[PDB]
Amino acid sequence: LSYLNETVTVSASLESVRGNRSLFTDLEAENDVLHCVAFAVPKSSSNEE
Amino acid sequence: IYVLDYLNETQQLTPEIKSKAIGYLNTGYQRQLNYKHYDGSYSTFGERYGRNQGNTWLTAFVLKTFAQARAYIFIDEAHITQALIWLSQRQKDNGCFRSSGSLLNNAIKGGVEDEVTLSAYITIALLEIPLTVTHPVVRNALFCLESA
Amino acid sequence: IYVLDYLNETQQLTPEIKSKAIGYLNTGYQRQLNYKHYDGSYSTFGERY
Ligand SMILES: *[C@@H]1O[C@H](CO)[C@@H](O[C@@H]2O[C@H](CO)[C@@H](O[C@@H]3O[C@H](CO)[C@@H](O)[C@H](O)[C@@H]3O)[C@H](O)[C@H]2NC(C)=O)[C@H](O)[C@H]1NC(C)=O
Ligand SMILES: *[C@@H]1O[C@H](CO)[C@@H](O)[C@H](O)[C@H]1NC(C)=O
Repeated sequence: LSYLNETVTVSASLESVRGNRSLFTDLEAENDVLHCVAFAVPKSSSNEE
Repeated sequence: IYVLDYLNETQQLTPEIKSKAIGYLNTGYQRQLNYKHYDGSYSTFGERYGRNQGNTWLTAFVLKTFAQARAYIFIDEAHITQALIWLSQRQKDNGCFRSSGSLLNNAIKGGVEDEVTLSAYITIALLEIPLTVTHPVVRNALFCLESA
Repeated sequence: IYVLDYLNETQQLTPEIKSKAIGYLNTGYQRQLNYKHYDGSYSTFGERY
């Protein structure tokens, strides 16, 4: 990110493909720094969704 | 599907018209298999090749019929699932659906093809799925709905 | 179908196996239906003539 109004939050949100499940999470936003979130996921019902 | 439901809901029933419609629904189901893509979606001609893409409107008509003739009898899920991944891809962050048209004729669709009702009928048949009323996707839809 | 019942008795199943084999049932059902005789018997080439 960079440039004008780091009053921001980027996100890698997660809503799946059938039924209902999610992995919502938040990520900051300051200018021109490559601060890399390390989110994660747990298992599911079916193998390879 | 909705004639059978009309008879079933009004208690206007009879079994071997169900066997009749079973021959019907099977041959038509696999007929749709004759013209899909292995990504999943559905256009006019389709199978044996990749020189084509699906259709919002028609694949919605398809999948409404999927869900309801599913709602009486056995289905398999992975196919229509990948069809959902397709529809999921194909709309803006904040704007509406795209009528990626590879259709057949002019008045098959009784709707007059507004982008408005294009995108609406897609999302709200997608809601007529056994699916949420919560997904971000349909929220983007609802954004387009307020817009529309 | 024969191994399907085999699985159902041997007890070792993985059900989406059978969902896609239900696909196999109805698709072979109908792609065989599109080749029968008008009477009920079957030939090799048949339909549309
Ligand atoms: C007419 O409408 C019904 C929905 O009311 C369609 O679904 C069928 O509904 C019956 C119950 O009236 C189901 O029987 C039930 O099955 C479950 C297991 O899935 C079992 O736990 C219950 O005890 C009960 O036996 C039936 O499964 C279901 N579909 C069928 C008949 O296979 C019905 O399909 C409609 N018929 C038509 C097409 O006119
Ligand atoms: C999804 O929404 C349904 C609504 O009934 C709820 O029951 C279910 O727990 C939700 N699933 C998750 C884990 O998001």
